[PDB]
Amino acid sequence: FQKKRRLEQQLEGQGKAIKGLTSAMGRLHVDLTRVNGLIAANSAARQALA
Amino acid sequence: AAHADEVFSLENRKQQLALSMEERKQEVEVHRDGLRAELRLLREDVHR
Repeated sequence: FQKKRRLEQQLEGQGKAIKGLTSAMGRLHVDLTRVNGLIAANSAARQALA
Repeated sequence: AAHADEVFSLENRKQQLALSMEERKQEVEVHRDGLRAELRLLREDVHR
């Protein structure tokens, strides 16, 4: 029973790690979109200034 | 970052061009004013 409980605890730990990694992936995807938008805006600004 | 550096450099060059133009334009303005003063003094002398 001690072994089973310990294995369970490891299971919930891994599940929590998975969920945290997915949240980080979502945040990084949003930042991807924002950064690409900034890329486009500054490219247009560069052409205008030239 | 590269794009921002290019844009920043272009803005600096634009503003520096504008200010140097303002300076040089004033310089030619005062030079032409001196030429005009010489002109009018010459006209009054030649009329007399």
